[PDB]
Amino acid sequence: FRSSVLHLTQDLFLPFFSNVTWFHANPVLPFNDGVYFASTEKSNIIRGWIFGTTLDSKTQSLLIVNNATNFVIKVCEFQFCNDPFLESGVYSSANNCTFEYVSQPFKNLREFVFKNIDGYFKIYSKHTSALEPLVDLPIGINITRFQTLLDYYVGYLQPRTFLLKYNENGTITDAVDCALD
Amino acid sequence: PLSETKCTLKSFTVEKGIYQTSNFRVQPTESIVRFPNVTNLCPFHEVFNATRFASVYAWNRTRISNCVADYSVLYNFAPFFAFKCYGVSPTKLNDLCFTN
Amino acid sequence: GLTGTGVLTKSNKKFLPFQQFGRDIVDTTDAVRDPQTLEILDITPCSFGGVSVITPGTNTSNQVAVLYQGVNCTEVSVAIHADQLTPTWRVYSTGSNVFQTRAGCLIGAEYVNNSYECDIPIGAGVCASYQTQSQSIIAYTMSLGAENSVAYSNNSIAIPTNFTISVTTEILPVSMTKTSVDCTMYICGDSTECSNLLLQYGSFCTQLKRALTGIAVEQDKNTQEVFAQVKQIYKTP
Amino acid sequence: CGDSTECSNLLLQYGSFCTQLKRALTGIAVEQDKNTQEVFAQVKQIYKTPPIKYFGGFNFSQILPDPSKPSKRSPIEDLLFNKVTFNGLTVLPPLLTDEMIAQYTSALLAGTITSGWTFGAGPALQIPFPMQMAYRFNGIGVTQNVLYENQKLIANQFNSAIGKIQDSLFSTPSALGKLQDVVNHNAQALNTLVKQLSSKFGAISSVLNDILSRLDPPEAEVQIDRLITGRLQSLQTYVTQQLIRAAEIRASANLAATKMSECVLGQSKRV
Amino acid sequence: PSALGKLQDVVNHNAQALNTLVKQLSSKFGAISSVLNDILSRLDPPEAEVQIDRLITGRLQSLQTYVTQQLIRAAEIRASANLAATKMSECVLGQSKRVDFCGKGYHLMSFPQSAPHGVVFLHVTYVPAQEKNFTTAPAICHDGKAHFPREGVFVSNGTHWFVTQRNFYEPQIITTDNTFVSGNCDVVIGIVNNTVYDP
Amino acid sequence: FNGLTVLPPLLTDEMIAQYTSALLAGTITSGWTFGAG
Repeated sequence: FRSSVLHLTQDLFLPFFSNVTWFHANPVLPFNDGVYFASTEKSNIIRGWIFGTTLDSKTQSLLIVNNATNFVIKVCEFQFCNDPFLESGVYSSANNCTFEYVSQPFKNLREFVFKNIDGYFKIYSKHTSALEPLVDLPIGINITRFQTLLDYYVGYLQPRTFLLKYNENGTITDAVDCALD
Repeated sequence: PLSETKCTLKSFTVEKGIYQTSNFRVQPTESIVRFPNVTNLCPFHEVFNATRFASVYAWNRTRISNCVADYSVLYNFAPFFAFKCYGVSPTKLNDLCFTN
Repeated sequence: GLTGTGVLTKSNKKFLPFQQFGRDIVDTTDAVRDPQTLEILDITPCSFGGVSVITPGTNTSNQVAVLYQGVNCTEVSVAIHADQLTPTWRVYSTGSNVFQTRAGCLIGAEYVNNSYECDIPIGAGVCASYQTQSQSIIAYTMSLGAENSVAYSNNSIAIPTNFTISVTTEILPVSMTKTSVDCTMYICGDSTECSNLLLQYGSFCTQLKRALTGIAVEQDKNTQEVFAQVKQIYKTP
Repeated sequence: CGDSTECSNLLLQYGSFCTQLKRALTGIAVEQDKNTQEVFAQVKQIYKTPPIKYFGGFNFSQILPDPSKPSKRSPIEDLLFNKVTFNGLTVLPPLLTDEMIAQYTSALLAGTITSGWTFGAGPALQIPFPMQMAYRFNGIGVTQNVLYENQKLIANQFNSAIGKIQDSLFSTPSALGKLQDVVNHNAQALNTLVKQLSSKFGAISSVLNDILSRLDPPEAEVQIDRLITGRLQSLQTYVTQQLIRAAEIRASANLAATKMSECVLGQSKRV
Repeated sequence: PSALGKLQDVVNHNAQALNTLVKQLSSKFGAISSVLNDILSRLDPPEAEVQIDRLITGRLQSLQTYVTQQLIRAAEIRASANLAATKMSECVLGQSKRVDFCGKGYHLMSFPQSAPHGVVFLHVTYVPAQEKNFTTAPAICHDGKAHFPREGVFVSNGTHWFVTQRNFYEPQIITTDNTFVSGNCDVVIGIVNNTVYDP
Repeated sequence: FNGLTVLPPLLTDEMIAQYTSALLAGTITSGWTFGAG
């Protein structure tokens, strides 16, 4: 919470004017140090994401379900038959489920940023700009790939340097990259 | 302060003027600790307030994680328990942090 | 986990629902959040500064004065009443002579409304002296001189009738001493094992010797360019 | 070290570098006051202007102090004043306030407009301003009758040239950058010195309040030594830079003191 | 006795610098001993190279600091010597017209004197005194023409008019040899009427 | 000491006194002519 100052930050950000991939409304997507996600489809049917390394109920995987009433998180070795679809409609079996969590309940954009560093899992979100932290997970799983279930975009993060600007109220207003010009 | 000036100048005589000797600082009075508060959650008395206490031949293991270990729930109940420990002290255990 | 010391007061900062503490441009903590009440509190460093002693001379008297630089005497009184001050000596405490200046608080002298010539500079246009008032130490505002009004008119002029001869002096330094260093006897000193370790650091001794030689050579030309301006020696009749 | 007793005992073995630093700073502080003393205190009498202000047509209202405003300064001085804007660091106030400097400047102006050059080499005399300018006209090779013939034109030209200075100094904010550069250079060094505290020199942490109160084993002497050396080097560099800038400050002060004596108290023939 | 403190301060600084440099030898910089002759002749194990390296670095730093201070003082002394050499050439070998350069007042002559690590100058000046008030006038008119003074200023004691120099009071009779004609009597502001003598 | 040596100056005090006496003699006997020829 800086106040009217310019801070130089070096972390994993999305480079400006980069190559993004556009889809419609399902293969395995690699997870390279975070994946950017965005969707602006009204009455979105795609609700949920899958994280894991083998995704065949042999290693502790991650699964989250989102709706308009709450947001639950279930981390276990969920067994998938051929493909997820959206209730036992996404998995078939479960074994060694010792960890479970739950979050607080509460054109339009819907952005998400995932990150797994130092044995932590945090997610940012914002609805219509800067993204605020939503919930942190102390789980220490080894995420390697990325998979969604149902007009979304996929982007990767890179260790670039940025210059952030804070106003009097303490909110980010503008930012300047350090490359491409 | 005249003796302090004489020690700073290392002499018994001193001419007229102004001399800096040392600095002054206001010392603290008391200490304050601000930690998390009443908003906590730890179910631990469930393995004490029961009837079938896991018969010896069929003992059951129960992992307890995501809790704030408070060894004061046994005193609210009957104090007939015995706090016998091996390798660990009951005094240096209250300020530790375990995982499982 | 955040440890420190200071004074905690209420501020008007409006933090965000996910902020814990605050930092300034020089990256120092100046605001925190209470995990129990969730209020905005600011941290300020406690009072500190230097101490100066004003003395008129050990051959005249043994009375001095204490000056606390950059502090208000309202806090000094509290720090003297309760044993919270670092200097354990409190001799100038039972006195009704306390004055507040723009450079701090002065204890051990009285302020007068008369102006004189500055004798011992204190600061902010305030000087002190030792007058007979029962001799004591007084503080006053320094004066710049005497006011003179020139009678300016449209047809007035002043012409002097006499004169005088004056002689003034002036002292200016010319040169200084000359020194040389070996860098070998000073560092190790009659030691062979230590001398083998100094050879790895390079040629710093050469640079030092060259600088000293240059200074020693310049000290001679300084006098040469001042006292050798003439070529012949003249004698008086 | 900072509010620490174990770290303070390790510093006593490095010698008396603090004494040298304090002596250098005290010398610089005394020199900064003597520079102003040798420039603005060249006179002993305080001369005042007469109540009536008529000097044959020369208007000095823009350089004389204005008694209406509380700050006893001239409009040009007000414009110049309006256009120019921890953990062991203390700033010492100057000896002479701004009001004393303004009084010295007003006394110099009064002695110049009422006597000219007589108050600098003896007692101050009285002489009208046109007869004073007639004698300065002879100092360059021009006869005195030219002034007695074109007094009105010369006064109009002088009043226009004085008025143009306000417009020249009001529309250009970068005209006084020389004085702002000194303030910027003095402010950047303290910020760099206070930022150097948040760095590590081969230790496990950079901040001072992270290891000076949490290190359990007493084998952290070699770790504290690195920070001690790194924080002593920064102070040495800062003192060296201050001593280097003090020489340029002294040279500028001497040049200003020479100009004040050779251009204000007389008429110079140097090109 | 404190009139020559400028020459004593340099000697005091040069004496204090060497004393500090020689006192720095009795300090330890993270070693087991401070004095040099305590470990350089008693260290049995040969694994004490760092103990000597610490002292070597600590003494090299002090040497560099001393050299830097001497370099700064040398430049200060050079500036002072240049000023002294300029004054010796301008005030002694001639009469200067620079204000407040060769004394306070109208300079006449100077005398140099030798001093230890310095030089003393004796400046002779001229200071007027005992001034009086008079009535002045820019010029005078005799036959409809303006007469300006060649050298001096027109003064009056109350009844008669005289001309004298601005540095000494010496009244003289206004004649045609002391004034020159330039212009008429209608352009000068504040002019007076008087008579001009013509031999 | 421990490697500290003070070097004597080149010109003695008697030579400086002779220079000063020559300057005084040239000033009292010639004035300003001895510096320009």
